[PDB]
Amino acid sequence: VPAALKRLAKYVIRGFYGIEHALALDILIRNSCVKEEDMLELLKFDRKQLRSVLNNLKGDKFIKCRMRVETAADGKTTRHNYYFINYRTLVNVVKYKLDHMRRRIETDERDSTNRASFKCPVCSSTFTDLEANQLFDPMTGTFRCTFCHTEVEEDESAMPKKDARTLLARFNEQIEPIYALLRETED
Amino acid sequence: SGLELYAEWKKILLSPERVHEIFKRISDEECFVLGMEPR
Amino acid sequence: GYKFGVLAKIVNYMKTRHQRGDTHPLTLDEILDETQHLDIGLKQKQWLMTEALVNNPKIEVIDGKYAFKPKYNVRDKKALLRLLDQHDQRGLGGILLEDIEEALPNSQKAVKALGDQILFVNRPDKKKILFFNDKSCQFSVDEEFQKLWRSVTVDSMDEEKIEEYLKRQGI
Ligand SMILES: [Zn+2]
Repeated sequence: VPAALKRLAKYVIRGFYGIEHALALDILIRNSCVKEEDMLELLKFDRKQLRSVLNNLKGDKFIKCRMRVETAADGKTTRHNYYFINYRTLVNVVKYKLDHMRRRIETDERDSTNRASFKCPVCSSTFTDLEANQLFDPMTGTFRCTFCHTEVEEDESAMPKKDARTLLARFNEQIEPIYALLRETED
Repeated sequence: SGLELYAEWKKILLSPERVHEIFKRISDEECFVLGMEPR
Repeated sequence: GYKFGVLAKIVNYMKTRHQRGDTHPLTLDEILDETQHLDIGLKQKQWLMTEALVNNPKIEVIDGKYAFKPKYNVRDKKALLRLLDQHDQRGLGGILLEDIEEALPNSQKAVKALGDQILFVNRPDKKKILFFNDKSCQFSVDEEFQKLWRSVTVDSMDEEKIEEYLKRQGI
Protein backbone atom coordinates (compact mmCIF):
# COMPACT_ATOMS: atom_id res chain seq x y z
CA VAL A 1 0.00 0.00 0.00
CA PRO A 2 1.98 3.01 -1.25
CA ALA A 3 1.70 6.10 0.94
CA ALA A 4 0.44 8.04 -2.09
CA LEU A 5 -2.74 5.94 -2.21
CA LYS A 6 -3.42 6.51 1.50
CA ARG A 7 -2.99 10.28 1.22
CA LEU A 8 -5.07 10.52 -1.96
CA ALA A 9 -8.05 8.80 -0.33
CA LYS A 10 -7.84 10.99 2.78
CA TYR A 11 -7.69 14.23 0.78
CA VAL A 12 -10.90 13.43 -1.11
CA ILE A 13 -12.98 12.07 1.78
CA ARG A 14 -12.52 15.21 3.89
CA GLY A 15 -13.41 17.52 0.99
CA PHE A 16 -16.75 16.16 -0.25
CA TYR A 17 -17.96 14.05 2.69
CA GLY A 18 -18.80 14.60 6.34
CA ILE A 19 -16.67 13.81 9.36
CA GLU A 20 -18.48 10.48 9.71
CA HIS A 21 -17.07 9.18 6.41
CA ALA A 22 -13.52 10.34 7.16
CA LEU A 23 -13.40 8.71 10.60
CA ALA A 24 -14.33 5.28 9.23
CA LEU A 25 -11.62 5.58 6.57
CA ASP A 26 -8.88 6.03 9.17
CA ILE A 27 -9.75 2.63 10.66
CA LEU A 28 -9.33 0.99 7.24
CA ILE A 29 -6.00 2.80 6.80
CA ARG A 30 -4.49 1.59 10.08
CA ASN A 31 -5.59 -1.99 9.33
CA SER A 32 -6.03 -3.52 5.89
CA CYS A 33 -9.36 -5.14 6.82
CA VAL A 34 -11.67 -4.44 9.76
CA LYS A 35 -14.96 -6.02 10.79
CA GLU A 36 -18.09 -3.90 10.55
CA GLU A 37 -19.00 -4.80 14.14
CA ASP A 38 -15.53 -3.82 15.38
CA MET A 39 -15.75 -0.46 13.61
CA LEU A 40 -19.09 0.25 15.31
CA GLU A 41 -17.61 -0.08 18.80
CA LEU A 42 -14.59 2.12 18.06
CA LEU A 43 -16.65 4.92 16.51
CA LYS A 44 -19.65 4.40 18.85
CA PHE A 45 -21.98 5.34 15.98
CA ASP A 46 -25.56 4.12 15.70
CA ARG A 47 -26.27 0.85 13.92
CA LYS A 48 -28.27 2.55 11.16
CA GLN A 49 -25.93 5.56 11.08
CA LEU A 50 -22.88 3.36 10.48
CA ARG A 51 -24.71 1.37 7.80
CA SER A 52 -25.83 4.55 6.02
CA VAL A 53 -22.24 5.83 5.84
CA LEU A 54 -20.98 2.41 4.75
CA ASN A 55 -23.73 2.22 2.12
CA ASN A 56 -22.68 5.63 0.81
CA LEU A 57 -19.04 4.50 0.78
CA LYS A 58 -20.12 1.24 -0.86
CA GLY A 59 -22.25 3.28 -3.26
CA ASP A 60 -19.16 5.13 -4.47
CA LYS A 61 -17.16 1.86 -4.30
CA PHE A 62 -14.39 3.41 -2.21
CA ILE A 63 -14.46 0.24 -0.06
CA LYS A 64 -15.56 -3.34 -0.71
CA CYS A 65 -17.17 -5.86 1.65
CA ARG A 66 -16.82 -9.64 1.83
CA MET A 67 -19.04 -11.90 3.93
CA ARG A 68 -17.53 -14.74 5.99
CA VAL A 69 -19.85 -17.28 7.63
CA GLU A 70 -18.67 -19.53 10.45
CA THR A 71 -20.15 -21.51 13.34
CA ALA A 72 -19.78 -19.78 16.70
CA ALA A 73 -18.62 -21.53 19.86
CA ASP A 74 -22.25 -21.77 21.04
CA GLY A 75 -23.32 -23.22 17.68
CA LYS A 76 -25.31 -20.25 16.37
CA THR A 77 -24.69 -19.08 12.82
CA THR A 78 -22.48 -15.99 12.54
CA ARG A 79 -22.53 -13.54 9.60
CA HIS A 80 -19.67 -11.04 9.90
CA ASN A 81 -19.24 -8.26 7.33
CA TYR A 82 -15.57 -7.56 6.60
CA TYR A 83 -14.80 -4.21 4.95
CA PHE A 84 -11.64 -3.29 3.05
CA ILE A 85 -10.44 -0.53 0.74
CA ASN A 86 -10.09 -1.21 -3.00
CA TYR A 87 -7.66 1.43 -4.25
CA ARG A 88 -7.75 0.15 -7.84
CA THR A 89 -11.52 0.59 -7.96
CA LEU A 90 -11.44 3.73 -5.79
CA VAL A 91 -9.15 5.66 -8.14
CA ASN A 92 -11.50 5.11 -11.09
CA VAL A 93 -14.46 6.55 -9.18
CA VAL A 94 -12.45 9.63 -8.19
CA LYS A 95 -11.49 10.13 -11.84
CA TYR A 96 -15.11 9.57 -12.88
CA LYS A 97 -16.38 12.09 -10.34
CA LEU A 98 -13.75 14.60 -11.50
CA ASP A 99 -14.10 14.30 -15.28
CA HIS A 100 -17.87 14.76 -15.08
CA MET A 101 -17.33 18.07 -13.30
CA ARG A 102 -14.75 19.03 -15.93
CA ARG A 103 -17.16 18.05 -18.70
CA ARG A 104 -19.91 19.79 -16.73
CA ILE A 105 -17.66 22.86 -16.69
CA GLU A 106 -17.30 22.47 -20.46
CA THR A 107 -21.08 22.12 -20.71
CA ASP A 108 -21.51 25.32 -18.69
CA GLU A 109 -19.64 27.16 -21.46
CA ARG A 110 -22.21 26.00 -24.03
CA ASP A 111 -25.18 26.62 -21.73
CA SER A 112 -24.37 30.34 -21.50
CA THR A 113 -24.93 30.72 -25.26
CA ASN A 114 -28.38 29.06 -25.31
CA ARG A 115 -29.77 30.81 -22.22
CA ALA A 116 -33.18 32.41 -22.76
CA SER A 117 -33.00 36.18 -22.25
CA PHE A 118 -36.51 37.36 -23.17
CA LYS A 119 -39.11 37.04 -20.43
CA CYS A 120 -42.59 38.38 -19.75
CA PRO A 121 -43.03 39.96 -16.29
CA VAL A 122 -46.73 39.09 -16.01
CA CYS A 123 -46.61 35.32 -16.57
CA SER A 124 -42.95 35.12 -15.43
CA SER A 125 -42.00 32.94 -18.40
CA THR A 126 -38.63 33.18 -20.15
CA PHE A 127 -38.45 32.89 -23.94
CA THR A 128 -35.48 32.21 -26.19
CA ASP A 129 -34.05 34.90 -28.47
CA LEU A 130 -35.21 32.97 -31.54
CA GLU A 131 -38.68 32.62 -30.00
CA ALA A 132 -38.71 36.37 -29.26
CA ASN A 133 -39.25 37.31 -32.91
CA GLN A 134 -42.11 34.79 -33.08
CA LEU A 135 -44.03 36.85 -30.51
CA PHE A 136 -42.97 40.13 -32.13
CA ASP A 137 -46.09 42.16 -32.96
CA PRO A 138 -45.56 44.43 -36.00
CA MET A 139 -48.38 46.76 -34.93
CA THR A 140 -46.74 47.50 -31.57
CA GLY A 141 -43.22 47.58 -33.01
CA THR A 142 -41.84 45.87 -29.90
CA PHE A 143 -41.74 42.49 -28.18
CA ARG A 144 -44.92 41.28 -26.50
CA CYS A 145 -46.44 38.23 -24.79
CA THR A 146 -49.42 36.61 -26.50
CA PHE A 147 -50.83 35.20 -23.24
CA CYS A 148 -50.46 38.52 -21.40
CA HIS A 149 -50.30 41.09 -24.24
CA THR A 150 -47.55 42.70 -22.16
CA GLU A 151 -44.10 44.02 -23.03
CA VAL A 152 -41.22 41.54 -22.88
CA GLU A 153 -37.96 42.57 -21.19
CA GLU A 154 -34.48 41.08 -21.41
CA ASP A 155 -32.39 43.00 -18.84
CA GLU A 156 -33.10 40.63 -15.94
CA SER A 157 -31.35 37.67 -17.61
CA ALA A 158 -27.93 39.34 -17.94
CA MET A 159 -26.97 39.34 -14.25
CA PRO A 160 -26.96 35.56 -13.53
CA LYS A 161 -24.80 34.81 -16.59
CA LYS A 162 -21.64 36.38 -15.12
CA ASP A 163 -21.87 34.39 -11.87
CA ALA A 164 -21.16 31.07 -13.59
CA ARG A 165 -17.96 32.45 -15.13
CA THR A 166 -16.36 33.12 -11.73
CA LEU A 167 -16.83 29.47 -10.70
CA LEU A 168 -14.73 28.22 -13.63
CA ALA A 169 -11.45 29.79 -12.49
CA ARG A 170 -11.98 28.93 -8.82
CA PHE A 171 -12.89 25.29 -9.53
CA ASN A 172 -9.65 24.67 -11.42
CA GLU A 173 -7.57 26.19 -8.61
CA GLN A 174 -9.06 24.31 -5.64
CA ILE A 175 -8.84 21.02 -7.58
CA GLU A 176 -5.10 21.17 -8.35
CA PRO A 177 -4.07 19.19 -5.21
CA ILE A 178 -6.36 16.33 -6.24
CA TYR A 179 -4.95 16.29 -9.78
CA ALA A 180 -1.38 16.36 -8.47
CA LEU A 181 -2.11 13.42 -6.16
CA LEU A 182 -3.61 11.45 -9.06
CA ARG A 183 -0.42 11.81 -11.11
CA GLU A 184 1.59 10.43 -8.17
CA THR A 185 -0.71 7.38 -7.90
CA GLU A 186 -0.40 6.30 -11.55
CA ASP A 187 2.37 3.84 -10.59
CA SER B 1 -44.01 -9.44 -3.30
CA GLY B 2 -46.75 -6.86 -3.72
CA LEU B 3 -45.36 -3.99 -5.78
CA GLU B 4 -41.69 -4.67 -4.94
CA LEU B 5 -39.27 -7.08 -6.60
CA TYR B 6 -36.69 -9.16 -4.72
CA ALA B 7 -33.37 -10.31 -6.19
CA GLU B 8 -31.65 -13.33 -4.62
CA TRP B 9 -28.39 -15.06 -5.51
CA LYS B 10 -27.61 -12.65 -0.95
CA LYS B 11 -31.11 -11.13 -0.98
CA ILE B 12 -31.47 -7.42 -1.76
CA LEU B 13 -34.60 -5.41 -2.49
CA LEU B 14 -34.78 -4.36 -6.14
CA SER B 15 -36.03 -0.82 -6.77
CA PRO B 16 -37.65 0.38 -10.01
CA GLU B 17 -34.69 2.67 -10.69
CA ARG B 18 -32.19 -0.17 -10.34
CA VAL B 19 -33.95 -1.95 -13.22
CA HIS B 20 -34.18 1.09 -15.52
CA GLU B 21 -30.44 1.15 -16.28
CA ILE B 22 -30.39 -2.48 -17.40
CA PHE B 23 -33.32 -1.86 -19.76
CA LYS B 24 -31.55 1.16 -21.25
CA ARG B 25 -28.44 -0.94 -21.88
CA ILE B 26 -30.53 -3.42 -23.88
CA SER B 27 -29.83 -3.08 -27.59
CA ASP B 28 -32.52 -2.76 -30.24
CA GLU B 29 -31.70 -6.17 -31.72
CA GLU B 30 -32.12 -7.88 -28.34
CA CYS B 31 -35.68 -6.53 -28.16
CA PHE B 32 -36.64 -8.32 -31.37
CA VAL B 33 -35.56 -11.64 -29.87
CA LEU B 34 -37.74 -10.82 -26.85
CA GLY B 35 -40.73 -10.20 -29.12
CA MET B 36 -40.99 -6.46 -28.46
CA GLU B 37 -40.78 -3.93 -31.28
CA PRO B 38 -38.14 -1.38 -30.19
CA ARG B 39 -39.56 1.67 -31.96
CA GLY C 1 -33.35 -3.59 52.42
CA TYR C 2 -30.45 -5.96 53.11
CA LYS C 3 -27.22 -5.80 51.06
CA PHE C 4 -28.79 -3.34 48.59
CA GLY C 5 -30.60 -0.53 50.44
CA VAL C 6 -27.52 0.42 52.46
CA LEU C 7 -24.72 0.58 49.88
CA ALA C 8 -26.56 3.09 47.68
CA LYS C 9 -26.85 5.78 50.35
CA ILE C 10 -23.08 5.54 50.85
CA VAL C 11 -22.55 6.43 47.19
CA ASN C 12 -25.31 9.06 47.15
CA TYR C 13 -24.14 10.72 50.36
CA MET C 14 -20.54 10.69 49.14
CA LYS C 15 -21.55 12.44 45.91
CA THR C 16 -23.23 15.26 47.84
CA ARG C 17 -20.19 15.65 50.10
CA HIS C 18 -17.89 16.43 47.16
CA GLN C 19 -20.22 19.17 45.90
CA ARG C 20 -19.48 20.99 49.17
CA GLY C 21 -15.82 21.02 48.11
CA ASP C 22 -14.46 18.54 50.70
CA THR C 23 -11.78 16.67 48.76
CA HIS C 24 -10.53 15.04 51.97
CA PRO C 25 -11.03 11.24 51.91
CA LEU C 26 -13.45 9.51 54.27
CA THR C 27 -13.29 6.22 56.13
CA LEU C 28 -15.77 3.37 55.78
CA ASP C 29 -16.97 3.85 59.36
CA GLU C 30 -17.04 7.65 59.10
CA ILE C 31 -19.35 7.62 56.08
CA LEU C 32 -21.65 5.11 57.79
CA ASP C 33 -22.40 7.50 60.66
CA GLU C 34 -23.69 10.31 58.44
CA THR C 35 -25.62 7.83 56.25
CA GLN C 36 -27.58 6.41 59.23
CA HIS C 37 -26.21 2.95 58.41
CA LEU C 38 -24.30 2.28 61.63
CA ASP C 39 -26.23 -1.01 61.96
CA ILE C 40 -25.04 -2.27 58.56
CA GLY C 41 -24.28 -5.97 58.35
CA LEU C 42 -20.81 -7.19 59.25
CA LYS C 43 -20.23 -8.92 55.91
CA GLN C 44 -21.39 -5.77 54.10
CA LYS C 45 -18.55 -3.75 55.64
CA GLN C 46 -15.94 -6.07 54.10
CA TRP C 47 -17.85 -6.39 50.82
CA LEU C 48 -17.93 -2.61 50.42
CA MET C 49 -14.29 -2.33 51.47
CA THR C 50 -13.08 -5.06 49.11
CA GLU C 51 -15.33 -4.65 46.03
CA ALA C 52 -17.68 -1.65 46.02
CA LEU C 53 -15.19 1.04 47.03
CA VAL C 54 -12.47 -0.10 44.58
CA ASN C 55 -14.30 -1.33 41.47
CA ASN C 56 -16.46 1.79 41.18
CA PRO C 57 -14.92 4.43 38.86
CA LYS C 58 -15.90 7.27 41.24
CA ILE C 59 -14.04 6.04 44.36
CA GLU C 60 -10.37 6.91 44.88
CA VAL C 61 -8.32 5.01 47.45
CA ILE C 62 -5.96 7.49 49.14
CA ASP C 63 -3.66 6.66 52.07
CA GLY C 64 -5.99 3.77 52.88
CA LYS C 65 -9.10 5.99 52.83
CA TYR C 66 -11.63 6.72 50.09
CA ALA C 67 -12.16 9.99 48.22
CA PHE C 68 -14.16 11.08 45.20
CA LYS C 69 -12.66 11.00 41.68
CA PRO C 70 -12.98 14.53 40.25
CA LYS C 71 -9.77 14.08 38.24
CA TYR C 72 -11.38 11.55 35.90
CA ASN C 73 -14.43 13.81 35.57
CA VAL C 74 -13.95 16.93 33.45
CA ARG C 75 -13.97 20.00 35.73
CA ASP C 76 -11.88 22.43 33.66
CA LYS C 77 -11.83 23.79 30.12
CA LYS C 78 -8.34 22.41 29.42
CA ALA C 79 -9.36 18.91 30.53
CA LEU C 80 -12.35 18.99 28.17
CA LEU C 81 -10.14 19.69 25.16
CA ARG C 82 -7.58 17.06 26.17
CA LEU C 83 -10.17 14.32 26.68
CA LEU C 84 -11.60 14.76 23.18
CA ASP C 85 -8.08 14.76 21.72
CA GLN C 86 -7.36 11.36 23.27
CA HIS C 87 -10.63 9.99 21.88
CA ASP C 88 -9.66 11.00 18.33
CA GLN C 89 -6.02 9.96 18.74
CA ARG C 90 -6.99 6.57 20.19
CA GLY C 91 -10.22 6.34 18.17
CA LEU C 92 -12.35 5.82 21.28
CA GLY C 93 -15.35 7.78 19.96
CA GLY C 94 -17.46 10.76 20.88
CA ILE C 95 -19.14 11.64 24.17
CA LEU C 96 -22.73 12.73 24.69
CA LEU C 97 -23.19 16.34 25.79
CA GLU C 98 -25.08 15.18 28.89
CA ASP C 99 -22.12 13.16 30.18
CA ILE C 100 -19.99 16.32 30.13
CA GLU C 101 -22.52 18.67 31.75
CA GLU C 102 -22.82 16.48 34.85
CA ALA C 103 -19.03 16.09 35.07
CA LEU C 104 -18.28 19.74 34.21
CA PRO C 105 -20.37 22.33 36.10
CA ASN C 106 -21.31 25.26 33.86
CA SER C 107 -20.04 23.30 30.86
CA GLN C 108 -21.47 25.95 28.52
CA LYS C 109 -18.54 28.27 29.29
CA ALA C 110 -16.00 25.59 28.35
CA VAL C 111 -17.92 24.37 25.29
CA LYS C 112 -18.36 27.90 23.92
CA ALA C 113 -14.79 28.89 24.85
CA LEU C 114 -13.34 26.15 22.64
CA GLY C 115 -15.63 27.27 19.82
CA ASP C 116 -15.29 25.22 16.65
CA GLN C 117 -12.79 22.84 18.29
CA ILE C 118 -15.80 20.71 19.33
CA LEU C 119 -17.91 18.93 16.69
CA PHE C 120 -21.55 18.63 17.77
CA VAL C 121 -23.62 15.79 16.28
CA ASN C 122 -27.31 16.04 17.17
CA ARG C 123 -29.00 12.68 17.73
CA PRO C 124 -32.68 12.13 16.87
CA ASP C 125 -33.45 12.58 20.59
CA LYS C 126 -31.74 16.00 20.61
CA LYS C 127 -28.71 14.45 22.31
CA LYS C 128 -25.46 16.04 21.14
CA ILE C 129 -22.28 14.01 20.63
CA LEU C 130 -18.93 15.78 20.97
CA PHE C 131 -16.00 14.88 18.73
CA PHE C 132 -12.50 16.33 18.49
CA ASN C 133 -12.11 18.83 15.64
CA ASP C 134 -9.08 17.52 13.73
CA LYS C 135 -7.73 20.67 12.07
CA SER C 136 -5.08 18.77 10.08
CA CYS C 137 -6.80 18.63 6.67
CA GLN C 138 -9.79 20.94 6.10
CA PHE C 139 -11.69 21.63 2.89
CA SER C 140 -15.12 23.06 2.08
CA VAL C 141 -17.03 24.45 -0.89
CA ASP C 142 -20.07 26.63 -1.48
CA GLU C 143 -23.55 25.18 -1.04
CA GLU C 144 -24.07 25.59 -4.79
CA PHE C 145 -21.24 23.16 -5.53
CA GLN C 146 -22.43 20.76 -2.83
CA LYS C 147 -25.98 20.83 -4.21
CA LEU C 148 -24.58 20.25 -7.70
CA TRP C 149 -22.49 17.40 -6.27
CA ARG C 150 -25.69 15.77 -5.01
CA SER C 151 -27.41 16.50 -8.33
CA VAL C 152 -24.84 14.20 -9.97
CA THR C 153 -26.42 10.88 -9.04
CA VAL C 154 -23.93 8.02 -8.78
CA ASP C 155 -25.74 5.14 -7.02
CA SER C 156 -27.90 4.80 -10.16
CA MET C 157 -24.98 3.65 -12.34
CA ASP C 158 -23.27 0.27 -12.72
CA GLU C 159 -19.54 -0.43 -12.70
CA GLU C 160 -19.40 -1.02 -16.46
CA LYS C 161 -21.08 2.30 -17.25
CA ILE C 162 -19.04 4.23 -14.67
CA GLU C 163 -15.70 2.98 -16.01
CA GLU C 164 -16.85 3.39 -19.63
CA TYR C 165 -17.06 7.17 -19.20
CA LEU C 166 -13.31 7.25 -18.53
CA LYS C 167 -12.39 5.98 -22.00
CA ARG C 168 -15.32 7.87 -23.56
CA GLN C 169 -13.74 11.24 -22.69
CA GLY C 170 -10.17 9.98 -23.10
CA ILE C 171 -8.70 9.78 -19.60
ZN1 LIG D 1 -46.72 36.81 -20.36
